[PDB]
Amino acid sequence: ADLTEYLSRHYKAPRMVLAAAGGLEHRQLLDLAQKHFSGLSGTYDEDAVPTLTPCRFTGSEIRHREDGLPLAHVAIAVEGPGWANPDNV
Amino acid sequence: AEPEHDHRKRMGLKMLLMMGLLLPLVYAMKRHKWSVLKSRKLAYRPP
Repeated sequence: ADLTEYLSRHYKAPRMVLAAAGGLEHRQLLDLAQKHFSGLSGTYDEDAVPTLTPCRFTGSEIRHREDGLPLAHVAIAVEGPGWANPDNV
Repeated sequence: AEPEHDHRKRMGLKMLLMMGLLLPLVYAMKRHKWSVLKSRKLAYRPP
């Protein structure tokens, strides 16, 4: 039931990208997608359309003290740049 | 007996205002730097 609603809600047609690189043309791939992918979905159901929420960077620390290990692993991270802004660059 | 009584109570008034205006802020800053270890929380992971 969970996987059925998962596939009915998430792998929808207006959010998936067929990407193909290498030795192939564009009209060929477009026409194959018109034959096979056309008829997939796009009729999204009535309720719970997926839309993000701006998630809260809390900022804290967690330490798993486990002294039966040879080496130590530390990661430290700060605030998010995003995607569209050139602060990423 | 006390040639300094006037000015010592003047400085007593100024010290009362200083330690009423300052000492709550130092207590706030103490609680703000001890604020992490008041809220730290443990959990027990063995295999």
